[PDB]
Amino acid sequence: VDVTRDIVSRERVWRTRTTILQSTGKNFSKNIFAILQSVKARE
Amino acid sequence: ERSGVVCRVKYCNSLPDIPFDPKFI
Repeated sequence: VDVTRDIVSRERVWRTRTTILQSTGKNFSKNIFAILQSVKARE
Repeated sequence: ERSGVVCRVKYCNSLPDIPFDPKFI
């Protein structure tokens, strides 16, 4: 109905699900994938 | 003593639920 688009337009979402999982700092995964490959070097 | 205390040791992992921040017009 008009109420649905009427509300979901005017509000805002600053807090979702997905960026909870993502960290507020910058933690890249190269270090993570480097040790991922390093344990594979033990394999 | 002879052996340690028994446990079902697991490296579990929890999940946050949906936040539902109060909305911003």
